[PDB]
Amino acid sequence: YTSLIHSLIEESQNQQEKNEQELLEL
Amino acid sequence: YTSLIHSLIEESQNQQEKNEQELLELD
Amino acid sequence: TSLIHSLIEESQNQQEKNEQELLELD
Amino acid sequence: TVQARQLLSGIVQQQNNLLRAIEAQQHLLQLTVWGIKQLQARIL
Amino acid sequence: TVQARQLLSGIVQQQNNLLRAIEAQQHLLQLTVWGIKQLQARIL
Amino acid sequence: TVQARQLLSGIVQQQNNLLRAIEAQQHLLQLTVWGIKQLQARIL
Repeated sequence: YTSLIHSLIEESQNQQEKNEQELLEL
Repeated sequence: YTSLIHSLIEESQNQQEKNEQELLELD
Repeated sequence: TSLIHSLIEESQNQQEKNEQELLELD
Repeated sequence: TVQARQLLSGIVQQQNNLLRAIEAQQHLLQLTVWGIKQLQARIL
Repeated sequence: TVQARQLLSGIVQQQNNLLRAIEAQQHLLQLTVWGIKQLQARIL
Repeated sequence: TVQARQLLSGIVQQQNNLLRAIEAQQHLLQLTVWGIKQLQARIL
């Protein structure tokens, strides 16, 4: 479970930076 | 608490499927 | 725990703001 | 009808759902930490 | 716009990310609740 | 729409808030996992 959680959080962290960048670009 | 969390997660699962349906319809 | 409690406090305030904004948008 | 509105409303609702789930998990987590801290201090 | 829908898609994917993360955390937290109860029963 | 820009900014910020909270809970859960492992080693 620990590895499943870590991979999801890592993906979430990249998605957050992407979403914040895309928001700023609008 | 364990049953309470499971109920909240399940409500989130239902809402997630709904949002994904609305997203595809928006696209 | 103190880090978590402060983050949840911020999330609760933001949730109230977003709900006010959503209602005003509608 | 603004077309993205129903998605936006559902996203806001979903953030409420997730916040409530995280808050409930935190109660169970702090109970687990307390049990650990209590056993550590009580064992000889 | 396409750009706005790209962001909305990113937000919905992010919510799925967070939901799946907390689901997996709930499974791990269930295992830790069981472990501390098993150890508490042995002592207290 | 541009009328929703403030809502969208708040939604993205709320995802930041929830991610940070879940990350913090994960690290506390990792501590709980190792606390139980050390207690199990000491008890059994």
